Amino acid sequence: PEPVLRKVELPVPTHRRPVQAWVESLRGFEQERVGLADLHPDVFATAPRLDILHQVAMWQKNFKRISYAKTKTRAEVRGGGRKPWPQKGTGRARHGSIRSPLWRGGGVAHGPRGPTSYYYMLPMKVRALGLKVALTVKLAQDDLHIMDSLELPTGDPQYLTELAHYRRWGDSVLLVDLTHEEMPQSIVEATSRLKTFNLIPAVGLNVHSMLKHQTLVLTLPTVAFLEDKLLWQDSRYRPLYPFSLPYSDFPR
Amino acid sequence: PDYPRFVESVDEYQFVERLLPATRIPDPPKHEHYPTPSGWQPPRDPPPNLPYFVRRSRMHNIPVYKDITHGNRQMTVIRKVEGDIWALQKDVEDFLSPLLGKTPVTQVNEVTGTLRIKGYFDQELKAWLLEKGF
Amino acid sequence: QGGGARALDLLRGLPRVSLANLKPNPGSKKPERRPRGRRRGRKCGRGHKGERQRGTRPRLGFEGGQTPFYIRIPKYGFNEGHSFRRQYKPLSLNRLQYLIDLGRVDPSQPIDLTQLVNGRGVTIQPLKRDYGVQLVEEGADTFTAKVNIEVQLASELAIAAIEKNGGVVTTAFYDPRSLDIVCKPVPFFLRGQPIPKRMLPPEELVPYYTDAKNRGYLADPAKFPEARLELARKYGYILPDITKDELFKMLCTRKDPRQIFFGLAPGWVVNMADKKILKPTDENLLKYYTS
Amino acid sequence: IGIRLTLPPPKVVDRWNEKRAMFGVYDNIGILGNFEKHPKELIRGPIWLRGWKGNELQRCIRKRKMVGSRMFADDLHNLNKRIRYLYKHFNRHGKFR
Amino acid sequence: YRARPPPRRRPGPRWPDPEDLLTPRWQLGPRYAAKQFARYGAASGVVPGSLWPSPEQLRELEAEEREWYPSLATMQESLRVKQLAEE
Amino acid sequence: ILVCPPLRSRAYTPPEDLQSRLESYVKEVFGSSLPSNWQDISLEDSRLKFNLLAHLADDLGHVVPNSRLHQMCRVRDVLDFYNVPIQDRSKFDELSASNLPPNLKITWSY
Amino acid sequence: PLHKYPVWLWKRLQLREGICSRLPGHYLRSLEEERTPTPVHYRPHGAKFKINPKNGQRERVEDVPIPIYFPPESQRGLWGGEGWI
Ligand SMILES: [Mg+2]
Ligand SMILES: [Mg+2]
Ligand SMILES: [Mg+2]
Ligand SMILES: [Mg+2]
Ligand SMILES: [Mg+2]
Ligand SMILES: [Mg+2]
Ligand SMILES: [Mg+2]
Ligand SMILES: [Mg+2]
Ligand SMILES: [Mg+2]
Ligand SMILES: [Mg+2]
Repeated sequence: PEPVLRKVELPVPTHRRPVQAWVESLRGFEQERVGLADLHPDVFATAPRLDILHQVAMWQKNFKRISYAKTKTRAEVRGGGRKPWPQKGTGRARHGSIRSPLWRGGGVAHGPRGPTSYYYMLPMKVRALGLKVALTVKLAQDDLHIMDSLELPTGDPQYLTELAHYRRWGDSVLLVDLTHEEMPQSIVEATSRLKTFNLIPAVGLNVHSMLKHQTLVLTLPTVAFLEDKLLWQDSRYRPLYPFSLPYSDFPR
Repeated sequence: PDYPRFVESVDEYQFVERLLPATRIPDPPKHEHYPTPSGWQPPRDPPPNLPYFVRRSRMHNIPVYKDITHGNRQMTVIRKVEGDIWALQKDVEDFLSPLLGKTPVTQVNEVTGTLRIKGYFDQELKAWLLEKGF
Repeated sequence: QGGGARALDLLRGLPRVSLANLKPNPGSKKPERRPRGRRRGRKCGRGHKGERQRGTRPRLGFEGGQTPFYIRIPKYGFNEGHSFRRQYKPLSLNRLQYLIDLGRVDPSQPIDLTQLVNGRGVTIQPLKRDYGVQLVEEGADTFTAKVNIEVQLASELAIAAIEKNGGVVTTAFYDPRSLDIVCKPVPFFLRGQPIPKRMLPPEELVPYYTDAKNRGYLADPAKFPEARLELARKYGYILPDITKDELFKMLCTRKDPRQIFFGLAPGWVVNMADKKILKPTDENLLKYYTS
Repeated sequence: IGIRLTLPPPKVVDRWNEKRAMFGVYDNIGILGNFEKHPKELIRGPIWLRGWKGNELQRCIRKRKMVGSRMFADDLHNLNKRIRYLYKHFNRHGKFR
Repeated sequence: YRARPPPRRRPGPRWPDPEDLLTPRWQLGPRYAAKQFARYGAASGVVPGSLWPSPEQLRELEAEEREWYPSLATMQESLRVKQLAEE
Repeated sequence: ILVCPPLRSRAYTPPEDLQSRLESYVKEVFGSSLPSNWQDISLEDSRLKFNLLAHLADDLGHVVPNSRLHQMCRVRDVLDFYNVPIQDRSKFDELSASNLPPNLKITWSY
Repeated sequence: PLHKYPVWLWKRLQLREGICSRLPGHYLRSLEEERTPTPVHYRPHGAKFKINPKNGQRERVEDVPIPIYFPPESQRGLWGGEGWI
């Protein structure tokens, strides 16, 4: 009776038309098709770059890894400053210490020397393009669902599981809200007791979480938030200084 | 601590806001005559009805660049190609063949949407793509 | 059109993209080579004995005992005093016209080094002994714009090209400390320090900026009309009368020799958090920032 | 000899615990958060390794100049020896010059 | 589950205890206070009058400038003498 | 208390009178002003596309997936979409559904 | 592991507890101060900047004091700050 239509706020290239998506509701088992949503083609319909997804996915796994494994070299093993037997005459092999790698209980020739950092930063546009490809892959595979709000009729976690099974979403569903302080209490109590249904803010969106979860759920404010954030990378000056400092027209 | 007195004013802050750089690249202003003295030309509206499409860079220029490897391998790269890139290869081949006297050696990268051509054809392809209105 | 749609509808029939079925782009990751096996084992790519296999190779440049090549050459002052020479990023009129036509540099306002950095037209590195930009004569034939630009150095031809179209070009000096402030005012405004007055050019650079032929900012304005006429006659163009122009006030807008920006006297403190400017009232402070 | 005669206990792995289900979250804190925070600031660990990477010689040099005054006497002595050894190895030994 | 609250840049000036020996010496000087005022404005609580040099520091600042940075007339007169010497 | 409805099957068979039924919904949404070239009607307006597709979903029990919405430029594309049958049978039943030879036996221990 | 405080801070940490913390406040100031002694065995530069003759540039100059060893016998007399070099 009252359709919910969302338009694209940012300008759209003339050679591409926006892609549509069904707007659904979480207030009932059969409250789907609340309206149509316009999605910017550059975000939800870009090229399917599987190789770009891999390097963004591998970046998140490895960049924050700190390996603490470390062994003791022959200089750090206690003792072993004394030559065991004279160089010649004993008729045995010649050794200079009892803590050499050849000796039992000695040091390691080439072992780990932790703590080690694997930190590296992909270019900002590469990381932002990884999100667009991640969003495009989900929509192209009918795993992305647009919502208007995350308000459930009840805070029962069993209600959420039955709602997702009826619509055949999948074993794991990732729920995204615009902010963390504006999340409705109905969905917070329903997801906090679930293991495969996760609730994250818009800023906590990442490729690894999206690929791990079979189904992705977005709200209307989240879609507008993503397009504003992601399309800003496509047409922007090279940074004179980090954007955390004041600019003429940032933040939007 | 006997600090000197000061006066706080806001009328002079208008000269500070003009020193702030912008993050977004401004859209080029409309000009009475085209092309501009620098040679820049805006894309044609409506876009041409071709099986492929080459969009401008974020600086509003034709995405044709020269590439060189090993110090002797001269290449020309056509980037940001959407649609049927294979139709673009045929058009490029039929356009560069008279200039070279032979079929150009080209590489088509479907995943990245780039066309790579052996030899320098930067200024030749930039003028050629402006004719089609890209 | 055809390519874009074919690349996504084909993805629909494929299984779900997950962390399992991912792989790197082919040719983007060379396999690691390790000293194992018959091919890469045994001497492991080191040869037969000697310093090569034992990892005791001599230093780079050592020639086995004879006098090294980089030593037997005589010393000449090619790079002597390289860190005290002044560098100027060239600014071609082709580049300047390219920025104007795209709106990145507005010709309706006076153009200084701040506006060029704002439009990403030039990249100034004060830490790399840069002292500003030099206006070069490349592309002077196709330049057609009336601008009020200020550049640290300018060639004789580039000055003539701008003044032919009715513009004004002036040369001003910036010290390395002031140069970093001009290029990135925002990082300086977050240091909580009052705006300093730029220092006068060194004794060697004084003649350049006190001569009207170079359009110096410390030159006698009475000699500017004489110099502008000589360039008009030499290169064969009629010198325009900018007094009759409507932008005469904008073109004549020039900053004080001790001033960094327009309308911002030295000693002021920019408070961007409250959008306020603090002006000292101390008699001793005012004498320091006005002398 | 050298091979066990009994199967090891099964390795039950919970793929949906708190840490795995929330791994990678906020890795886009800068791009999606007006660049107020940096993704490298999310990194936890040694104070000489947060948002930095280098080889073993650089890690030892960086560790010595940041937490060297807090290291134990035996640990600091070992670090100085390691830097002395690594300096000689990298700058005097190898296949390439 | 539910994700933890997002890491936010903790607002407000950070004033460490000057009596703590683990406080770096660069967080207790006037320069640190000056940078806080520029970033946060009046919310920093720093008296704006402290940003300008003190009368004792102003005399030192003038003394250095006078010795090393001469006036325009001083440089113009020096050039004239040198030019006559060369001629 | 909210009770979940039983799970809906994905099997879909195009009705023989689909074109007549679809034409009825077209006149409801776009009016009776234009009764010619009804398959060429453009779905640019969001209200018109939403009304047409929601009515079909509630009627035929088969909704258009989000990967197909952008392709529905005209009502002609909408008709072709609903002419494609959908099978929800499992692989074991599909294999047994085929005329298995007497020497071929399939076991499903799942 | 690591110490909570740097090793060079332990001397001033022992003045925070024990009988040292109960010492008069004015006395504790006299120890924690590190006033530089008057130069004796070296000539101070006198200025903060000098012009290096080779390149003719204004470079910063600092006075680095020369370590002085005071024998135990110097504590029973008045050497004027002098000592063995
Ligand atoms: Mg030992
Ligand atoms: Mg010994
Ligand atoms: Mg030995
Ligand atoms: Mg051991
Ligand atoms: Mg290249
Ligand atoms: Mg062989
Ligand atoms: Mg071999
Ligand atoms: Mg062997
Ligand atoms: Mg040999
Ligand atoms: Mg080496």
